[PDB]
Amino acid sequence: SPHGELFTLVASSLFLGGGERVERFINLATTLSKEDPEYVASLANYARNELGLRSNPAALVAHLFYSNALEERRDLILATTKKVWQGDDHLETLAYVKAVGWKLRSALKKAIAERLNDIPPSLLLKYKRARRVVSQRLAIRLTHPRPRDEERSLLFQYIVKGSRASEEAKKLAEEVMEERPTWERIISSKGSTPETWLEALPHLNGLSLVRNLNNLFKHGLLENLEVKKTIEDKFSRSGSWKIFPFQYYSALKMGEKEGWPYWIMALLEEALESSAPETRLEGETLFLVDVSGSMYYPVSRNSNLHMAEAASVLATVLVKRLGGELWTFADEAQDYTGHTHLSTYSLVRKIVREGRGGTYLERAIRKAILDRSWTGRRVVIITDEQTHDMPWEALKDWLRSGENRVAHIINVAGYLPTAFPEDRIAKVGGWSDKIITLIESLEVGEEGIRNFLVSNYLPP
Amino acid sequence: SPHGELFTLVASSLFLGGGERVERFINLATTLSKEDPEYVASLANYARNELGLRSNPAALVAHLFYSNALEERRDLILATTKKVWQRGDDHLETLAYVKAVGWKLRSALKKAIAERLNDIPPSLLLKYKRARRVVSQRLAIRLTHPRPRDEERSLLFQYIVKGSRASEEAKKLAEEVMEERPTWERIISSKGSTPETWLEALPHLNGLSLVRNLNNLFKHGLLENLEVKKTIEDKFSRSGSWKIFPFQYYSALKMGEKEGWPYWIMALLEEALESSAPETRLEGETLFLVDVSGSMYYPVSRNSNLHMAEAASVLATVLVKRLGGELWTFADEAQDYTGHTHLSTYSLVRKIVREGRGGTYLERAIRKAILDRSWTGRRVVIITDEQTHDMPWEALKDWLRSGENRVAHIINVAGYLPTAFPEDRIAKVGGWSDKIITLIESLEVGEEGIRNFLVSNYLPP
RNA sequence: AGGCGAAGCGACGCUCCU
RNA sequence: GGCGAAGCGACGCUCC
Repeated sequence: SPHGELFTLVASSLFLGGGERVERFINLATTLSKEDPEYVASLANYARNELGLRSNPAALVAHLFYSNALEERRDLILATTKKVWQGDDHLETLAYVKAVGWKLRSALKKAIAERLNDIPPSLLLKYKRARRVVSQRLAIRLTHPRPRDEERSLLFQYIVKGSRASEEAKKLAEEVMEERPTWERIISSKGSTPETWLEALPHLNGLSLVRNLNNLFKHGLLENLEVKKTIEDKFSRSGSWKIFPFQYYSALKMGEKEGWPYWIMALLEEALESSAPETRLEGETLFLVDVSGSMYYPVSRNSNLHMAEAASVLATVLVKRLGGELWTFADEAQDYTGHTHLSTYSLVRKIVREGRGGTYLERAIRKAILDRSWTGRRVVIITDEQTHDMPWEALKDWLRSGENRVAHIINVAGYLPTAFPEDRIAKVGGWSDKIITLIESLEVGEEGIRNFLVSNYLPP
Repeated sequence: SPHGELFTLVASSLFLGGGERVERFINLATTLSKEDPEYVASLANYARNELGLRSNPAALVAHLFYSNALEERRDLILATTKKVWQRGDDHLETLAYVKAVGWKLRSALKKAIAERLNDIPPSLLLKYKRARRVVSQRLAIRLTHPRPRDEERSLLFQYIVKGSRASEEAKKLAEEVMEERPTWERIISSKGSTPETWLEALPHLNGLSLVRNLNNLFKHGLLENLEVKKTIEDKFSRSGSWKIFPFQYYSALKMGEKEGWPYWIMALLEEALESSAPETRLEGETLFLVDVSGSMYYPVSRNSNLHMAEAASVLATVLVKRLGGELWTFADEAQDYTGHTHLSTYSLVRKIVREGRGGTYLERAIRKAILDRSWTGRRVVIITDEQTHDMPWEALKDWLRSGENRVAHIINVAGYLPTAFPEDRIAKVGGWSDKIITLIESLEVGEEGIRNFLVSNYLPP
């Protein structure tokens, strides 16, 4: 099935970042743009906006620019171009076209010129990308965009001539990068001193302020009453943020380490309590979540958040939202459905206190599903286990023992692809902030994925 | 002056609890009940109230009833009678004193003892039966011959005098009133230790009782309920409203952080460490050289994990945050926290725990904070547990001599120094009391001339 | 000459249509 | 009869 093969080929870069993979990419992309360009458009939209990928969606757009679907379905190409170019995504399209050696199409030239002349200047300079070989300057030298107005022409002159450009272009570049500034630009221009941070507090919103609270406390701003009131009124709307629970627990762990005042700790506690990840999975769910000490592995250098804490808070908020049973397994399958009376932060702190050790998946399956004859339909397992000869066959027997029983195993180490269910077991095969939607689109299966994709992720 | 001797003898049992001191008590009490029993009344008016005691109050009343002020100044002896007999079991206290001193029980003493016995509320009477002790309510009832004007009074009297051998109606009466209008302990004993009994004890848990029963609440998972969360928050918002002492907030908060209570109650306890300020008449520029020495780190009570220097440091911290001035913490280094005032008070005392503990070097602290820097203030409060030295405060005395109205207000927690006039301008409390601030306020005027302060300030009923 | 399409190195020129 | 006092539910005694 070419559809599922293309899906699993493109999707993996959400957690993965000539050549056999490249050759398969070219052949499958060209063939499925010739036959089913609607599928490729929906797939590019999905891989751009939900899974999270930048190079591959615009690469598929460039492939769609190189077939009969350019003439027949030009509006579809506009749709996928809009849904992919979320900026410097045009830079990615030129980078792809140059690296893989295809000629610069005239229609591609006009599309790139329209993007260049319509992109807001702030994104054009913040993503100027002079150091890159495929730069904005190279894009101008290759496509020759038409300056619709004088100020755009002055930006183009600045790109093409560097500091050796006209002084008017240099001053224009200096102003529009020092106007309408974010908190980062104000901080860089005015220095790192308490008053500048006080002025930047209104501009600190969301994940930015969540990560800047450490500096706010380092400068003693958390002890001021007005900052307290602002942060409290802001935490009132903290619930509606596009922030993942792992960021919340990372900020709370940083505050614990640095000794924050307890009001901000309680605020972030109740914020972590309501970080519900959206899903269409419905019914009683049993989460055999990896909370093992080995499954702990730091997310990044700066983030003190440790991998199993992220996995556990994800599964814990999931079990709180959908009911079911949150069995934490490291060596023993600890059942926490009787501890659901606790708050979410208290639950995850109890998990980080009481969950660690080795990795024994099969014993957890037998304890929570087989021996107890679990009555549910869905078993969401998030794990980093390596490839095994005979991976999950007790689970296969369990799903064979009844009707409409499915499994979604996540291999956060990338040891499996985004593979459509074989023996009623779908595999995510990596760790992403949007693993849940990967489970959601994997549950359907390879037979009906095309219809689901065209119905759900069709670009406008 | 006999008046000051009377005061320093009376006021010491906040921290200190025949006999040579007992004999001095008898002689001084008799002499000043004959001469100036108004001083006795004014002193015993607040001797139990502020510098709380139990044995010394009603002792001056027994002496007053054994003097001619019983005849001339009957309202005066009634005033101290009322002020010393606050609780319901202090009539056994006056019986115990009258017996120990060996006096014969006069008729007017019989009438006053009957006033404190018969007119007492029944619940206090049975809660303070004290049948274990030798001088029990049974002995008092046998000695007094109380007059039951109503039937139920005679039922309680028979119940005490006969134990379980009394009439069944008296035993039944003892059983109902002990099971009506009950305290949290009685509700818990009657209904058992189940979560429901603690939920229903929560409304009756107000003030110190709730603050000390929070840990038992959490033992049953009470802190995880949202409604219990809200109720505990509402009652905690008035933690400073009641005169809960600072060491109680910090002792509850230490167990709270140790047991991992939900952070809503933890933040409220840490902000309650912004203790309701120890009410002080001392005003103006102040410099609190508080002990944070490790030896001064001995817990106020055995159950409370909080150590004594926690109470002392929180007292000094709220005092400096209310009255201004300079907070110098000394164990080894003289830390001036007046630059770290911007931290929350819990942050203040927590960094006091971090930077405190160790030895005791008072001389270097007073040199750095007072003399060398020429502290412009007039009040230097040193809560300390330091032992007696050959020359404990002479730099301080020289500092007082260097200016006008310059005074010292040492407070030694050991209880080894008297409530005394500032000699060479150094007033000493000489005991760890939960109301040390009012003792040092009374010491500001000073024991030798303290009589005018007493008569002007403390009015007896 | 204008629009369209494409080839290559600022949009000129070239093919088709007008 | 009321008060005071002494001794042990209060009588009795002093004074009124």
